[PDB]
Amino acid sequence: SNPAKRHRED
Amino acid sequence: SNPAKRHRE
Amino acid sequence: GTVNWSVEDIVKGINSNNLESQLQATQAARKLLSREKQPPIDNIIRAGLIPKFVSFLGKTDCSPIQFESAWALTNIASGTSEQTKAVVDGGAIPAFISLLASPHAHISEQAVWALGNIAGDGSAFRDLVIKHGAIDPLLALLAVPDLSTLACGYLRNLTWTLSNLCRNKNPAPPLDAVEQILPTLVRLLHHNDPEVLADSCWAISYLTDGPNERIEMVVKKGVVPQLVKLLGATELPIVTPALRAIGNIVTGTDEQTQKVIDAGALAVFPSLLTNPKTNIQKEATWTMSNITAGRQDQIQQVVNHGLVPFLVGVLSKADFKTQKEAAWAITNYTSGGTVEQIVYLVHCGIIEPLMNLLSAKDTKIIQVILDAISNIFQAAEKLGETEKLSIMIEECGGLDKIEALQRHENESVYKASLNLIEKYFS
Repeated sequence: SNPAKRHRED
Repeated sequence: SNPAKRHRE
Repeated sequence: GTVNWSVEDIVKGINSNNLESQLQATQAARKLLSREKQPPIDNIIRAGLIPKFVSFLGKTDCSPIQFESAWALTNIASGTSEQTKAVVDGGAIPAFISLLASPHAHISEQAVWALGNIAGDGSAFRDLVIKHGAIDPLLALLAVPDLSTLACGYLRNLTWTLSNLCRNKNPAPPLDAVEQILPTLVRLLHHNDPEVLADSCWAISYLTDGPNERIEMVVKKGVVPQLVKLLGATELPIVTPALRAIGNIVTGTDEQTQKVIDAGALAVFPSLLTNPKTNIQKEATWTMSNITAGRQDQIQQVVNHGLVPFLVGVLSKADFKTQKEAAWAITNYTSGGTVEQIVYLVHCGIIEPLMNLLSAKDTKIIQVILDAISNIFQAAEKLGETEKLSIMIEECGGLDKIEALQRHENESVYKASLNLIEKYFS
């Protein structure tokens, strides 16, 4: 499942 | 066009 | 310094009228929102900080606060739809698009990221990003003679955001937006970075998931051979979307399907139909079922490539949903193929694993298998060899299952079973 959204950790 | 084609099921 | 601030302290600094105080507070919010363990997105929203973050995006003389705000808003936009909506409601879309042309690569990259999250929410926010004019400045970032001169992280984010503009249906992206994006996408599909390649394949798989006209726009850009090459990659994150794209294309016309065959795709299917990843096997078998739904010369290519034994294989042993795609593959084959092609199917051993699947409780796979058996018997009638097929079905216990299904809840499993018993087992 290719995630639509991406969180930036660092 | 081709009626035997199927989408994801 | 800015580690582990309270939201209260962040609000205090952001509400100071001291740009440096606001910069430090904004960075502190960025660090809060950057943690993996439940970032307090809702608390930041409830404190009313999004309008101030958005206004900081426009502070051209304080590029650090543009970056920190962009990062903070990116991570709010990465959450639920409601959380993404709060970012959009604050006016962030035009402010991020304005940042695409920033002379600071890290700031324009963060604006790329944020728009990717907004567009990725759904077709409405995707189309709203498009209406604010995001496509032209995005593509201008990739207007270089050689993509390899761009920073790899930057190029990956651009590729991923472009694929979110290609993503989702009801409605599909605007036709003119797709035409505008496609030549850059074709170029990204030839780049050597595995992540760029994966996300480029995903973008193509979205664009081909639709009516034949959508498939044609992609197929006419000539990407099918490159997709087939990527079908053979060792990286599973590449094979998965490449196969989804190839399978999408063969849901189209016989002509579009033929270009997948022309490109040499069938030679990869011995591996794909035995691939250890069950979803690859399922997708590969579904693709095969749509190819065996094609012309007799396309069925012949399946034969020539030695792929009927591989279909016998997945029918004999696979995850159930792959076995059902294999059942469809046989029914499509027997519906459209010649008598000689259908006879070859029996010679490869399709009958016994076909009969064994009549034990399944899925009622429509029983319907599919019973139709294939009827189709094979019709070929056997043209040859005067109905009785050999009867005895073949008899010796593998298939007749017992056919007359058992005479006792079935569904009305057509009912009749198809009895009809086969009536005509071929008397």
